[PDB]
Amino acid sequence: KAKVKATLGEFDLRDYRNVEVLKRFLSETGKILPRRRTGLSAKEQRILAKTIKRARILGLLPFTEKLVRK
Amino acid sequence: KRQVASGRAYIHASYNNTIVTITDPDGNPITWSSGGVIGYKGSRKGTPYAAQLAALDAAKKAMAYGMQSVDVIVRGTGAGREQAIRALQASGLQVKSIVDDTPVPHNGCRPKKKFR
Amino acid sequence: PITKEEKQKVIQEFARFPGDTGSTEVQVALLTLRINRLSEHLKVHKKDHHSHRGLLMMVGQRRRLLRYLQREDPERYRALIEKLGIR
Amino acid sequence: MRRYEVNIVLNPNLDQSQLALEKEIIQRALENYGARVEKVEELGLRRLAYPIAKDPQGYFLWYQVEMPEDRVNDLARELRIRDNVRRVMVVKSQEPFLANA
RNA sequence: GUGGGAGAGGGUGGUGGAAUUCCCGGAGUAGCGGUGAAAUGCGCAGAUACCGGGAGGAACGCCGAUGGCGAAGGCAGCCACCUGGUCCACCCGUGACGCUGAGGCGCGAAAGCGUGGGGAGCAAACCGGAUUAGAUACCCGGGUAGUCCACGCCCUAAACGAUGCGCGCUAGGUCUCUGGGUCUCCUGGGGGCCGAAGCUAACGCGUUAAGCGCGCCGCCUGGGGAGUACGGCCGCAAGGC
Ligand SMILES: [Mg+2]
Ligand SMILES: [Mg+2]
Ligand SMILES: [Mg+2]
Ligand SMILES: [Mg+2]
Ligand SMILES: [Mg+2]
Ligand SMILES: [Mg+2]
Ligand SMILES: [Mg+2]
Ligand SMILES: [Mg+2]
Ligand SMILES: [Mg+2]
Ligand SMILES: [Mg+2]
Ligand SMILES: [Mg+2]
Ligand SMILES: [Mg+2]
Ligand SMILES: [Mg+2]
Ligand SMILES: [Mg+2]
Ligand SMILES: [Mg+2]
Ligand SMILES: [Mg+2]
Ligand SMILES: [Mg+2]
Ligand SMILES: [Mg+2]
Ligand SMILES: [Mg+2]
Ligand SMILES: [Mg+2]
Ligand SMILES: [Mg+2]
Ligand SMILES: [Mg+2]
Ligand SMILES: [Mg+2]
Ligand SMILES: [Mg+2]
Ligand SMILES: [Mg+2]
Ligand SMILES: [Mg+2]
Ligand SMILES: [Mg+2]
Ligand SMILES: [Mg+2]
Ligand SMILES: [Mg+2]
Ligand SMILES: [Mg+2]
Ligand SMILES: [Mg+2]
Ligand SMILES: [Mg+2]
Ligand SMILES: [Mg+2]
Ligand SMILES: [Mg+2]
Ligand SMILES: [Mg+2]
Ligand SMILES: [Mg+2]
Ligand SMILES: [Mg+2]
Repeated sequence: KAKVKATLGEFDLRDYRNVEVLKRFLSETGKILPRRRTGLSAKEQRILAKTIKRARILGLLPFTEKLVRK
Repeated sequence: KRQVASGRAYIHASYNNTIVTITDPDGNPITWSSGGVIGYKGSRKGTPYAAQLAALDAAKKAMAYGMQSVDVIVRGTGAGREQAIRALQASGLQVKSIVDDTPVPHNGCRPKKKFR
Repeated sequence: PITKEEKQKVIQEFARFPGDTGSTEVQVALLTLRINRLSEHLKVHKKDHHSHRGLLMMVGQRRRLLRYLQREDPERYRALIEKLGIR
Repeated sequence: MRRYEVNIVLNPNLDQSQLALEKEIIQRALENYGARVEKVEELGLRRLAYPIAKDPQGYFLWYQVEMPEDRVNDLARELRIRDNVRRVMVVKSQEPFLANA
């Protein structure tokens, strides 16, 4: 499988308002993807987590979703 | 007496029992069934045979009000959670979609000693 | 907090000469200012215990240098203490 | 004075009489708290990720200011007063950290 | 000093969603729950399951780690204010100002105590149901103190790296966090794994020493009796040194 950072551009990791890119880092559910799937580094994932939680409080990124399978 | 012909179905699967509710697109229920509704009484309620029969009893009850198209909602892990779904596709009800909405908390309440 | 503007104001007042950043008078001045920034932060927030530890080390370090100033040149010690109102 | 970013989401059902009033009330509160505004970005009608106040959307406002630091939480308390005002999030400004540069 | 840096470090206020419980309403019949099987329990005054609305308290899913911070205890939503520690680049300033540390003073999970609150979930004691030769238990249904908050006591622990602190010296390899750099790498400071010399009774340790040395504090001298008795200090008590 491809990874997120691999298939992307030059983006702002601290911008909580850009949802179109922050949508790519969420799974089917509202969960934050592990590092093995984002292709980020240690310092990068720590910022991504905090900026995703910000976008959640602004009603932009969902806390949880519903899996359509099984 | 309702003529709904479309709606949702909620499968509440536990280790001790599996129970089915059939509703309309708004969330209000029409009929339902469970492992105790059919003859099974004890631990036989949380068995896949029970989950299957419980599903098909509710499915025929929904035929009375005329259900044809059905959406599926599943909550909980337990024996027969899949036997209920497999029973639901071949129940005659055309199954529209199948969603797992099992509620998981963000670690808010302290569980009983059993779950730790 | 303590911005670099207020910082330079202290060094230039207590410098033994222009360009002096590390005199014993300069360090004790700098230390005392952080003492007073903390003593007013600990008047309120009396339950902030971990910050109470850093304060004890500064007082130790502040008295560490005065006990050194005493031994070498007691005049500048008195001129320093009288200027900061200590002890 | 430090630099901050203001995020305000309010009820996306207002006409122009109530929208201009809510916003000029926002401008009134920034004057009393001394927030020199540097620039503004207005998105408005945006699809929310979950129901907020039974409403599926929100009207978004963004201000960038430079104000005294001590009066921040007082300002946050001043904006949640209005009924139409729903979400108030204030963040200290930060540098645009780049990834995959 | 100057200029940068990372962080569940601390304190104060504020704030977000999931979930449990409870109330209101809509809708809807005959059971739910729970176990190795069951039964007390709850359900026709209508539960469980479903939808909507409301309230309250406590805890922070994913990120999340063999990870980070802190002197130890210990510290996870998010925002802001106050704030501590520490590390790197410059080679700028002072000129031995250092290390340890008997007392003293301050901190100190949980449990317990006081006054006043708060009380959703969990839960000693206890009320029941089972199991059993018996059940004063593991398993099940209920449930008070308490857990949470504010203020003041209590001073114990497997408080664990069962390794006191500081410094110097003594092959490397590899994984990692974070800085700087002429950025296959080099160079610091932490956090892991192998292992030279060497030590150790052996297991094992090995630039994070348990090696080689030096300084200072603490403490040990057979088991039971016994962390008991007496005395003293402390404590409201329980009890601690
Ligand atoms: Mg059963
Ligand atoms: Mg409001
Ligand atoms: Mg913190
Ligand atoms: Mg804190
Ligand atoms: Mg009701
Ligand atoms: Mg009865
Ligand atoms: Mg009854
Ligand atoms: Mg009755
Ligand atoms: Mg209540
Ligand atoms: Mg985890
Ligand atoms: Mg550490
Ligand atoms: Mg700091
Ligand atoms: Mg020099
Ligand atoms: Mg000289
Ligand atoms: Mg010392
Ligand atoms: Mg001592
Ligand atoms: Mg204590
Ligand atoms: Mg306690
Ligand atoms: Mg109490
Ligand atoms: Mg209970
Ligand atoms: Mg119990
Ligand atoms: Mg008996
Ligand atoms: Mg030794
Ligand atoms: Mg680099
Ligand atoms: Mg290292
Ligand atoms: Mg050998
Ligand atoms: Mg030995
Ligand atoms: Mg080893
Ligand atoms: Mg050594
Ligand atoms: Mg002894
Ligand atoms: Mg002897
Ligand atoms: Mg003896
Ligand atoms: Mg004892
Ligand atoms: Mg005696
Ligand atoms: Mg005694
Ligand atoms: Mg007494
Ligand atoms: Mg005792």
